[PDB]
Amino acid sequence: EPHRFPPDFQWGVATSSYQIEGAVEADGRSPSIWDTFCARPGAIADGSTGAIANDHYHRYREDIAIMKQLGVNAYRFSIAWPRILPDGRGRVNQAGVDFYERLVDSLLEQGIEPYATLYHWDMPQVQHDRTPWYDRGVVDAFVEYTDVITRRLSDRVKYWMTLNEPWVISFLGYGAGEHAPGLRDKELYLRAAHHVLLAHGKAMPVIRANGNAQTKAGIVLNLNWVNAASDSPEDQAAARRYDQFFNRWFAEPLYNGRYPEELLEWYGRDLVPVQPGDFDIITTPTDFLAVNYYARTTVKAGSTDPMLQVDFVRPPGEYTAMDWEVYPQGLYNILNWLHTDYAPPALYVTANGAAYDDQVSAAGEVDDPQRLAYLEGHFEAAYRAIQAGIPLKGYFVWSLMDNFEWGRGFEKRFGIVFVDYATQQRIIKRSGKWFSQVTRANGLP
Ligand SMILES: O=[N+]([O-])c1ccc(O[C@@H]2O[C@H](CO)[C@@H](O)[C@H](O)[C@H]2O)cc1
Ligand SMILES: O=[N+]([O-])c1ccc(O[C@@H]2O[C@H](CO)[C@@H](O)[C@H](O)[C@H]2O)cc1
Repeated sequence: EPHRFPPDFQWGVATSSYQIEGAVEADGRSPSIWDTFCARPGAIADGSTGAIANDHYHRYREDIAIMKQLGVNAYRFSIAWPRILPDGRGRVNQAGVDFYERLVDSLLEQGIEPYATLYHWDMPQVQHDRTPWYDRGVVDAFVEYTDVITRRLSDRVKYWMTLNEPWVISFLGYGAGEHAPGLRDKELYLRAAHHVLLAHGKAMPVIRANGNAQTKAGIVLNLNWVNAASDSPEDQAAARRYDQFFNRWFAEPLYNGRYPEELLEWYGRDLVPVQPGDFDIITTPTDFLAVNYYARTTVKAGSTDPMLQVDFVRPPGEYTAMDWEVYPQGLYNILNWLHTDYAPPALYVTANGAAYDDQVSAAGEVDDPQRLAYLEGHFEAAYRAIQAGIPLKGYFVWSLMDNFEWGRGFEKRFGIVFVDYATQQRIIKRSGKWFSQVTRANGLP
């Protein structure tokens, strides 16, 4: 009774432009908000930057050959706005566009389907200098970028994601000051959450317009399974407030043309710069919803978080090196909520994986039994999802290989493939050799 997935199921791995590329000055690429952010003392746990990362710019062919070994039929990557429009708007940089053409051409000729994320956090600094995410002019700036690169590649690229993890882009970048540009203000975060949604909305008909009937496009939300520490009244209020903050702040606008009522009031409705016609734009029909899932979050009333007044409770169980609770059930539940609340015609897991302190054995091998366990569990939760009649068409592991993990630097390795930063050597981990059996059996033995 082998648990096998639908025939045309998309098995993938996922990267982002700044996390893998390096060659940060190469071929007229301009500094991104992250290139400048990495300079800030205490911003990156290990004091590193994305200047070299995985050197995937000069080494993409090797990586595609490793992907062919992994046996995937799809690859999720982000395009770097800094390479395509270095000045933010205006002159297209052909050298920049040249790279993504060589990358997509290399992918298609190995029969790997490209999934192009338009924006994975790496705005050109010169552009941010004019239109931060909290300034409404960003919407036009993003759409122009989208138009350029979707004109160049939509012949060869059918699947487009608009923006990766609005909640991250807005709260981590402007809310908690933990990501580029690293500002920390309730209003700034909300304006940014709203202009990200608006930007996703206006970019949709520009993607379809540059494509054909075969063109498919959607947003990427990160969603956590939220849980109340107790069935008490003001704890269920903390969980509900935190669920609305993370999950429902982006979902509700996208499908029901509205922010959650309780949290919108809690904040002050005036802080959110909603102009007339915005909800028409944000609700623009999409082909799929893409989902990043990592962990469960159990919540009580408290003051750890000044803004939401919540504390986090850690239930007894399995934790990754990231201090993220391992809870595959969470993935089945998130998919099922989305299925029943919003009825998206397709779902994708565009990112799921786990960081563990890897070690190269004397044999030059990487034995990561804990990552292997993590992925099996979530693959299982994804299989149980399909058997309930949830239209999950694909699954991309985060990540193909160890990379720049943002504020945690190179210390947190997510790859099913090890990278020795000393030599740039790729070693397929045990979890990778196993993933190679899964993709080719199109299921779990
Ligand atoms: O899917 N996402 O975007 C996501 C990923 C990892 C997350 O991390 C969780 O967050 C909580 C608050 O920090 C922790 O208390 C909890 O133990 C951890 O599992 C939470 C959410
Ligand atoms: O605050 N959180 O819960 C959170 C933070 C960053 C997140 O990041 C996601 O997952 C990976 C790291 O977790 C990234 O490497 C990747 O760029 C992104 O899609 C996802 C969630």
